[PDB]
Amino acid sequence: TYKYVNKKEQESEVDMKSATDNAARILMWTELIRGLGMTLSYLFREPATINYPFEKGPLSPRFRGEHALRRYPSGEERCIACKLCEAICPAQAITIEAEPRADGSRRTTRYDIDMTKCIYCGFCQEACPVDAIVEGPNFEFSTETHEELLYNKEKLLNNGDKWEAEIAANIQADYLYR
Amino acid sequence: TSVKPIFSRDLNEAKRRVRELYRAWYREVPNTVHLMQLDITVKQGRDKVREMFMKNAHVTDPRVVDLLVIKGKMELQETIKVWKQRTHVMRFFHETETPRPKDFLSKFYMGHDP
Amino acid sequence: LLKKTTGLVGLAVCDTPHERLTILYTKTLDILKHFPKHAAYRKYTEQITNEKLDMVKAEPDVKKLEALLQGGEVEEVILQAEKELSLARKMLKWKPWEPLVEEPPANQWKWPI
Amino acid sequence: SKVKQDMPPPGGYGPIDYKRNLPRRGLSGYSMFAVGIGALIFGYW
Amino acid sequence: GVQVSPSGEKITHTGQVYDEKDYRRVRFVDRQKEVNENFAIDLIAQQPVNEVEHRIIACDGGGGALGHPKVYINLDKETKTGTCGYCGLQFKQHHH
Amino acid sequence: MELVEVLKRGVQQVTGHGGLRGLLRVFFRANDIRIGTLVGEDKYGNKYY
Amino acid sequence: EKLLNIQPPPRAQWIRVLFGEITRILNHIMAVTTHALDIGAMTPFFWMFEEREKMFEFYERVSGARMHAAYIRPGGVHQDLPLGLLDDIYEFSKNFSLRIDEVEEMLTNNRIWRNRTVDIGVVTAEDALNYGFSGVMLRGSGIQWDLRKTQPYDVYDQVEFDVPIGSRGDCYDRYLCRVEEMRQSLRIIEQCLNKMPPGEIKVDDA
Amino acid sequence: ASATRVIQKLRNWASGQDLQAKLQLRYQEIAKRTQPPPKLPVGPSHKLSNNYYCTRDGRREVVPPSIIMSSQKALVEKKAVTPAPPMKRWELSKDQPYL
Amino acid sequence: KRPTVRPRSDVTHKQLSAFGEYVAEILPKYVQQVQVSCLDELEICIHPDGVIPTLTFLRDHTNAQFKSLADLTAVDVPTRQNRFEIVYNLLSLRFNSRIRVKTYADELTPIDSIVSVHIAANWYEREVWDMFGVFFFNHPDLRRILTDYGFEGHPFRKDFPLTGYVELRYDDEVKRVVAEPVELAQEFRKFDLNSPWEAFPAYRQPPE
Ligand code: SF4
Ligand code: SF4
Ligand SMILES: [Zn+2]
Repeated sequence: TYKYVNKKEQESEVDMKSATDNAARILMWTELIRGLGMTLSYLFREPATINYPFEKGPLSPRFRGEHALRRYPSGEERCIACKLCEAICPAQAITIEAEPRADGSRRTTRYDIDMTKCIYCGFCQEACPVDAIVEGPNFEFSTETHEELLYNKEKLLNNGDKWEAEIAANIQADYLYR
Repeated sequence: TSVKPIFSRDLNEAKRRVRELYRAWYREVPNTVHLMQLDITVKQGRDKVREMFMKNAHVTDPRVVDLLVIKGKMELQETIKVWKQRTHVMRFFHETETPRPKDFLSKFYMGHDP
Repeated sequence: LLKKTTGLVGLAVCDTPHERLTILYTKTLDILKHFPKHAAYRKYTEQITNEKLDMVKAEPDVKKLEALLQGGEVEEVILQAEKELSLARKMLKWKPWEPLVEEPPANQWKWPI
Repeated sequence: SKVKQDMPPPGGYGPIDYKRNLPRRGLSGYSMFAVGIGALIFGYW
Repeated sequence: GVQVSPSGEKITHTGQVYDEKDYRRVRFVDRQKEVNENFAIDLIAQQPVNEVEHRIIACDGGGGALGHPKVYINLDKETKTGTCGYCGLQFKQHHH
Repeated sequence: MELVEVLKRGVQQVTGHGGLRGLLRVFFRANDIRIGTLVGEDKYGNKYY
Repeated sequence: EKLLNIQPPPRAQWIRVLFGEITRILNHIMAVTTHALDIGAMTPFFWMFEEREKMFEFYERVSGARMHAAYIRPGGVHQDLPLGLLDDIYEFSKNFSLRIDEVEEMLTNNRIWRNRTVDIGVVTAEDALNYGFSGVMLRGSGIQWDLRKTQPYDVYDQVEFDVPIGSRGDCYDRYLCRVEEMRQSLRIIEQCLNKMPPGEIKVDDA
Repeated sequence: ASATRVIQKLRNWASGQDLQAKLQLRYQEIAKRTQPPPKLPVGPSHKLSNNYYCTRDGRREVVPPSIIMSSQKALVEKKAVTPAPPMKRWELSKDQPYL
Repeated sequence: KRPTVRPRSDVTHKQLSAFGEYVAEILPKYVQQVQVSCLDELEICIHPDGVIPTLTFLRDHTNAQFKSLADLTAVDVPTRQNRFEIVYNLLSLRFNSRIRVKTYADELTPIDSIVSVHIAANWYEREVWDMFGVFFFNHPDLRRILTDYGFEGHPFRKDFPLTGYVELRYDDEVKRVVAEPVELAQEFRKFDLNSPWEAFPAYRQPPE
């Protein structure tokens, strides 16, 4: 079905009262006055402005922020150097090198994420089979040089150690959906 | 070995179109140097135009010559109507790019690229 | 009555839609008689034009004529008829009833490679 | 356990207005012309 | 644990450290080379060996779906504990 | 009326930040003088309302 | 999905239609308000961008990204809706038509806006068809065409809505068409909220 | 929502609309930020029998396109046809045909 | 019936097959192949000489009325003699249908432009020329539309590298934005994501 947005049906003819109403509308600027009144109502409303940085906009546990590498509760790294995140990364922002550790464990020797190349899509955290790489909810990590956004394994493990109290709670609140 | 022509039946009128395009470039070079504030002289611009034509001078296929003329006319129009900027015009000179030497000893000292 | 507007921008109302469709269809048939007898385009266009001319001669009312034609507004039908006439002229010039001009290469339409 | 999912309430959601709703306000043209003419006459006097 | 080079630079858990004559320490001049202090190899060495009764144990890292994929470790060798290939936890069969 | 109630809320917002010094501190740091329930305070000294 | 010969589950299709209509509201908000900003009025831009912020909150709550969700995927959607999202969508949509009425009061009957938009950029229907226009341009020129009605996809054949059609082919008619199809998108949003079915999220094909 | 009745009446008169019924600021009607855990349902293929993949392999039912005529394979009174029946005219809306 | 498989209607396939026969017998001079996909889409593969008559017939015929060109594009398959497959997707609002018309070209045989048939073909053919190097005869103004000014090469070709040959940077000695031969700090790592096992037996090509 369809409807007309501007087509008028029949005519209203001509009347002295209607002509006087249109004359008053043209001369006394009635629609302009009611536009003024609308802006006046908005003036006397309450603004929708939060007091940043003391107030923050609401988010969800699903929010994709700064990357981090998590651990098991024992303290062992969750990552097993399987390169699924590297394979699924649409921007090729992940570089992984690996070798057996001194105890024979399958661990990374290089895990780099170019955050200037990353598109913050969460494909790494949804392809990780052991929940090692995550996008924790940090978003206020802007730097002053281009280099500081080239994360390596030490930076990502430090982020995982810093944000574990929040990332674990978000994964607890979210993991039944995924 | 028999193909459909684009514009030229053989090489003669293809070379005629090449000469017309070279004439248009030769006339347009001083206007470009005056309009875009170019450091180069009029002699250098015409030398560059001649260098580009002589770079393409080795072809003997009329269709390829016609397509080269079409491309040259497109670039000529991009220079006539000021769509190429000073950077786009000066990209023909490669003045910031050091040239790779053509001798075996220098290529041996530089790296593994032949 | 008379249609106030066609509902489309730039499409003026035709005061006499029946005779305009009649003359367009007759001119189309007259130029279709110049086509070769074995031309499939001639046969199909004659079928379409004859059916539309038959219903435009049968129905004198514009609304029921539009319902029979199923081509939107009768002004759209007139526009389609004159475009068909121009296409008939162009196709007579082009002569596409001739055999295939050139075979494609063997793997031109082979997908996947 | 029971399947828990994001679903509408069993009674459905309430009606959502979507039509254009202008208040159709203001006084008549005769009344405002009369007010203006009366202001003119009083000011002239 | 974090060890220092003869240059004084911290050695990472991958064993990476720049040499004394390596020019790339100038990126750490007037800045810091940050090294993750908690070494996962030492942390997983600190875990006690889980003493189970069955010949085959199942490990998922704990937390169920929050852990690693569930694998089965065969504790037949009495001279060596069975290590989970994902989480690094060690298990030993109790034969008493 | 309600204007006097708004003025009561305003004077309690003014005299609800400790003293004049506390009011000036919160007004020139946060640009806000709203009174909220103290949810907590972290180990670094941030107060949460 | 057409290349794969697979179909998403009905709950996924309903979610996709609901978020398509939310996205249509977002895009028409941007179009109308930034058009009005280019004309010279910015207060509808500010109001409707607060509304855009609320819809971005919906996007972040379903996907974790406010704009580039990567949520709708071949086979359905990435995740199920979190609990309470449908209630919050209802709470947003039950108040939104007033905001549209606010912008319409600000602009539609304004003689300045009518002078700026009426008989500007008039496109005839035949010219629009030949130039290959689609969507708002054709319907502003008066062509009764909408892909959701003619070649429907997902559950657009199950929802019910009207198609705004212009009659003069100008900026004013296109603006009216965009506002009216914002209202129709709100209508479809109400239908999707009432008729959201239970079930899975991706196609059951690993 | 903290506006006085005088300011509320002023805003409602100035806008022409009852603004207090539909506020653009969310106060309490929204969902709680903490929710009970869900339990998502499983799809139709989550069954332990009569669920062979060859019977639901839609991806492998794709066939190469059927050649209606070919210049090499075929080596080549009926009515004229259309790609489809002509599109039915849209009915005017019974809800609100005109603005 | 099956919840994971797309439903299939045979009426659209029958109608498109009938219309393909119709167009093929109307224009035997140019039509080389007519096919209907299992996705119910009609494709007509024609000789490059018949682009103008075929497009004009499809736009202006009473039973076709494909008055809207959906898009015009090219596909580079560099294993045939005519590597560029030019594709026209067209929409008929009168009959609520879509058709696809294909033709072929190589680097040195231009095809006729259809700007005189559809005006959108102007920018579409500009894009095709800019991205593939397929010249178009009788174009009103053919030039680049998406590449940079003075860009050499047609980047949507298969043999053109993904990163290109030049990159821009601001040089302070000349105070300009200059073009250099491309050097990457990290090379694009190509992946061999092809299973060595056949996935679709219906598309098994016979051995050579
Ligand atoms: S969020 Fe996406 S782009 Fe970023 S590292 Fe993960 S997979 Fe790569
Ligand atoms: S997907 Fe996870 S386990 Fe695999 S390499 Fe990446 S972070 Fe490590
Ligand atoms: Zn384990």
